[PDB]
Amino acid sequence: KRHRKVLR
Amino acid sequence: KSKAELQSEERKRIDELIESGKEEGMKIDLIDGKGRGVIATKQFSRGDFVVEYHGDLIEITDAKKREALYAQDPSTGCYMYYFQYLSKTYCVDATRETNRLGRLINHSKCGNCQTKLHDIDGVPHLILIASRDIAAGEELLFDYGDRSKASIEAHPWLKH
Ligand SMILES: Nc1ncnc2c1ncn2[C@@H]1O[C@H](CSCC[C@H](N)C(=O)O)[C@@H](O)[C@H]1O
Repeated sequence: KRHRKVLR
Repeated sequence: KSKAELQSEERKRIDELIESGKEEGMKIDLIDGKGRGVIATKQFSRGDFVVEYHGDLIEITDAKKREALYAQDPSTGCYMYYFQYLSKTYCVDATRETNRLGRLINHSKCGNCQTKLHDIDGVPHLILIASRDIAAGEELLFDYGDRSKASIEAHPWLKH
């Protein structure tokens, strides 16, 4: 299970 | 100075720092429960450039190809930073171990850095700007922005 970094 | 003048001067400082890749005022430390983190070694002021989130700039097809490959190796960490630019999805993939520090900065929803998209003549960069004064010795933190149930279930530290 991976997560991301996401620009908001 | 006018707003335009102040904006031009800021763009100039930022462009210079993106060019040089200079990453002063920071060091790596082990932070309890987080692995490595980056800590300030000098005070940063609200609005200051901190660091570029630096890595392999890629488009969506390659990003998915790499994700599917990383997902097969549990030892591989999470360093892929997605964003939208000119109606397309881009990713700064910082998975490869380098000496650049942006990739090592940990997550908080209530951190002290804010990521911005900064365009230089059509080339996008992700940069971290101090959202408040940062004390010497404190950990740099920004909001990773992944709020998905799929991620939070497996990584509850994303919730705060
Ligand atoms: N608030 C937090 N709590 C626990 N772990 C965190 C965290 N923020 C980031 N991380 C960790 O940092 C990884 C993203 S890359 C950030 C650098 C990483 N700590 C390292 O030593 O290489 C996350 O997948 C998780 O392992």
